[PDB]
Amino acid sequence: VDPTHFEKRFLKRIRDLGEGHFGKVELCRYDPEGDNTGEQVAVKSLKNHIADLKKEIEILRNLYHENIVKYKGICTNGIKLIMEFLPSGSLKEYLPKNKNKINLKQQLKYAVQICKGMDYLGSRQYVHRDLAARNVLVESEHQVKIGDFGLTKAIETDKEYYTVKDDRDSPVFWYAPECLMQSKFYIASDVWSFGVTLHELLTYCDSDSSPMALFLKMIGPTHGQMTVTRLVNTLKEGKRLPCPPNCPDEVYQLMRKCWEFQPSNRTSFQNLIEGFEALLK
Ligand SMILES: COc1cc(F)c(-c2nc3c(NCC4CCNCC4)c(Cl)cnc3[nH]2)cc1OC
Repeated sequence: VDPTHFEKRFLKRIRDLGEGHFGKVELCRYDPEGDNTGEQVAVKSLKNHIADLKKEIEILRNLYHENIVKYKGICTNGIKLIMEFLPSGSLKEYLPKNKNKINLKQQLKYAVQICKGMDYLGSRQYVHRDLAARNVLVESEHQVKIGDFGLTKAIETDKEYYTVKDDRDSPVFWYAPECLMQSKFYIASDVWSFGVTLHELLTYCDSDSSPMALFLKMIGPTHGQMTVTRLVNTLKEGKRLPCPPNCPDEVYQLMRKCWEFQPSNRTSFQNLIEGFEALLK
């Protein structure tokens, strides 16, 4: 009797949820009774990268936080990661359709929840490396959870960063300068990405206001292989994403502390929580 062991014969595919770094996530129904009363689960499998999937399963299995998507089990030399299903999807799907319901106060409550989940990850000595609104799952109108731990790496004890080797598919427009220049990942690099995720959240993930769309306006969209170097050059000059429309300056200042060039000059997740909470009450 293993509640974390899912039999393949009972896992019925419903549809695709997402595709990414050599993996795919699908909506399935675990139906051991065969009457469609079974629980719906998000199933991550591979499209050799079994080693990365296995490390991701080991990371998520030992993470327990209300703002972190829940591990449910595995389906087994192939393996599948079984997670809880959040029907609202991510901030990217949810925010454009719920602008009327999600006011400034609620956006700040989501930012606090994202910081809490991230601070918990950082206390376990992990760097997420893919913090974006597309990876923030919606449990309800009052709660969000960090999903997709596909790029998550451990920082060694008595070390401040993780050195990245495979960087071909890096979300460069969400990355801190030390990540773009030296392929070094600090907890402070996740703080930088949080500032960008906060920007998306305040713009309700509008495609025309996206960090990529906005940065490509600043540096040019026709530079190809020279994009990253032009982006690094722009950041070095002190240029950042502009204040979102209807965003109060006090929220903008918190965001800009995420974007200090030097990692050691950046705000912490705990300072962000304090800052947002002072604005809330
Ligand atoms: C309306 O469009 C969607 C609705 C949805 F409900 C979902 C969804 N995705 C997951 C999911 N993982 C998937 C990844 C996706 C991209 N970011 C990181 C999560 C997990 Cl673990 C648990 N429930 C989930 N629900 C996705 C959707 O389109 C992206």
